[PDB]
Amino acid sequence: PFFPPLYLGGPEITTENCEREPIHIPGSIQPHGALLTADGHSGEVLQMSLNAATFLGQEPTVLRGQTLAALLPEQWPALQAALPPGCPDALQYRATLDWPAAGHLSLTVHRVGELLILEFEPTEAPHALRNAMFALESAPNLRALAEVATQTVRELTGFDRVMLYKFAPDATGEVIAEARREGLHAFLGHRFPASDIPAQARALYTRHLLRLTADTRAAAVPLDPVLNPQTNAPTPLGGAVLRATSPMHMQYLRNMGVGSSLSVSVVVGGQLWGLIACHHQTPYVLPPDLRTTLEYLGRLLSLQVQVKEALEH
Amino acid sequence: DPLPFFPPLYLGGPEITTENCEREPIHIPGSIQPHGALLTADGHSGEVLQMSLNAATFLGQEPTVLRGQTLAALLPEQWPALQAALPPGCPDALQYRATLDWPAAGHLSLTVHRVGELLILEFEPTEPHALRNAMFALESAPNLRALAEVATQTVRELTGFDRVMLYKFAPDATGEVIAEARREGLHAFLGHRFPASDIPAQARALYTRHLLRLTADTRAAAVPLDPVLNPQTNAPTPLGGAVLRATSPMHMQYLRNMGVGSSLSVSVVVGGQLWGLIACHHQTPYVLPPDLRTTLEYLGRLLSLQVQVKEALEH
Ligand SMILES: *C/C=C1/C(=C/c2[nH]c(/C=C3[NH+]=C(/C=C4\NC(=O)C(C=C)=C4C)C(C)=C\3CCC(=O)O)c(CCC(=O)O)c2C)NC(=O)[C@H]1C
Ligand SMILES: *C/C=C1/C(=C/c2[nH]c(/C=C3[NH+]=C(/C=C4\NC(=O)C(C=C)=C4C)C(C)=C\3CCC(=O)O)c(CCC(=O)O)c2C)NC(=O)[C@H]1C
Repeated sequence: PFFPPLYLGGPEITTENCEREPIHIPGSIQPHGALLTADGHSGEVLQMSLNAATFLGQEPTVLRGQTLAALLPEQWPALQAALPPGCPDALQYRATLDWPAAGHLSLTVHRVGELLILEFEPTEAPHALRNAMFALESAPNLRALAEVATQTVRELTGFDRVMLYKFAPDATGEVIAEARREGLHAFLGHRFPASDIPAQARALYTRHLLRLTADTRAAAVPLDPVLNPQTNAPTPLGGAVLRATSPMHMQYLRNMGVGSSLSVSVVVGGQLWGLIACHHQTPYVLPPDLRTTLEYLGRLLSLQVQVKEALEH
Repeated sequence: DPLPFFPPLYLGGPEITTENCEREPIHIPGSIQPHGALLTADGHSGEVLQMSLNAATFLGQEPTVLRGQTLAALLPEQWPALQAALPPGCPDALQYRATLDWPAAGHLSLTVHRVGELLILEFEPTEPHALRNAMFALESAPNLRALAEVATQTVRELTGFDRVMLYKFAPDATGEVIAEARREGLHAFLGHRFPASDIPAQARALYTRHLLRLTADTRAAAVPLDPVLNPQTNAPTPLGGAVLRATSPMHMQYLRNMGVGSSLSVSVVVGGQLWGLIACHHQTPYVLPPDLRTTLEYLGRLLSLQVQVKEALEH
């Protein structure tokens, strides 16, 4: 099963009980964005991140009464149609708001049962993706495909280190390709225990295909209330990219000297084949539109891995 | 019966009939569609060899001036990028794309690929979260039918085409329309089946390597290359990989007779085989700009993946 989260007086996590930390329900988010939850029917704002006032420019109480209808007039009917009752928690809808306080915000919404989860992040506003797609497809074998993928991602993102991280049948991990800035340790060829990515993290990575820690030293921002009014239970945040990262994993990243981390799942035959894994030495908020490019690349790599593995077997 | 290609018309080959379809050399027509321009150049020196006859009007230069310069001089910023992206021996399927600001012609999209020692350069005029939203909707579709319907509707919304269908090949190469989105008033092709010879065996082979083809105007005359043969080889210039390549006059007659002014289809490739087509129709001529066509190319790949996934959920 899972332990209760901390804020419901559950045990603190150790290397004895890695597998039991309820990473989906931390009750908090990373501070480079803001999150609101809301009722599926009424559009009634039920929870907000204590930092919402910053991003939205709204007097705190104003929000926690109001309706999405009021708050987002153009958007609220689109949401209603895009995310019908009963849809999967994996389905997401995005829009760009030109919002008074903040030039442009990206809005990302998904639905978990009766709750809409809304994420707001700063945003903005060429051929590198098309060029990359053809490059991946003409790679002659899996090894070269891995090399092209890591190089392409590094060029698109500027990340200090990009890895392709392949799982063995026992969930042992192996770095099979790597693109990195001069003057970093090489992780190429190295293998790591299964517990470095626990079973509960791997399952959630099979369904929700991108996550990040924008700053490995930033404090999480609580949800208020912490419990969903609807259920008097924790809000599931696994489908939210703003979700606070596990402190265990933040400790792991800090001990390696990483300041910003991001990975993308490569899913083949319904299973987690590996990850595009990115390190930066310093804090780094990759903007939403560039993340989208990596999300596309994730799908394309999933296709090409199967194609390429089929021409060996 | 499968038989080798006839020589093209310009090398004294025969004219093509319903009898000998499968032998038309549709990859070497010696000509392009008039809404863009094409140059060929030597892959090592960058000497310009062939150009479409309309090139002066896209590029704003006399032929003899174009042909008298190397790509190093014509494309000083792109020439080194081309050479890195398209190394000798690379496959003909690999494409490099850039946007140019050309004085006379505005923003041009440049698409380049390499066939042996030849570079092929295509120039076309070029111009929010719809793709991301579509990607997730496709993935959440519960079964093959719902996927097919979401895919057709999405493509129609992105493009404005009068008719978007999902054409699926059977094992005998007969095809069947299994989903479609269509303009009000058009009659339905859903569930109709069409014989294998409608897309003969050599088109289907080409459609497995080069994943998008089109006919922007089913009545437009083709524009010859000049000279027609590659001076490197005194042989035909391979245009299989060029979206500007002229459509078979057989297929254009088949389209005009249906009332179709514009045609475009994307290959859906599963396990190395052509599974089906995103086929689109417009009643009037219609040019879809290169950046919009890129969205369809990306959806072609997504759909190939999702078709595998939906079919595996099915035994
Ligand atoms: C008690 C268990 C511990 C534990 C937990 C844990 N680990 C993650 C997530 C990740 N761990 C990763 C491991 C590596 N990253 C690398 O770069 C290398 C090699 C150089 C390794 C071995 C990765 C890639 C992830 C994914 C997240 C990311 O991209 O940064 C989690 C889940 C984090 C979250 O989503 O909140 C957890 C709970 N880690 C340990 O080391 C043990 C002691
Ligand atoms: C003598 C041979 C004939 C022939 C040849 C032919 N057909 C193509 C390409 C296509 N044919 C297609 C057929 C259909 N389009 C539809 O809308 C329907 C049904 C409602 C069918 C059956 C399609 C989709 C294509 C693909 C190209 C496109 O999307 O427009 C070629 C190759 C053309 C080229 O690439 O230059 C050839 C040679 N068709 C016949 O009917 C016989 C007489």
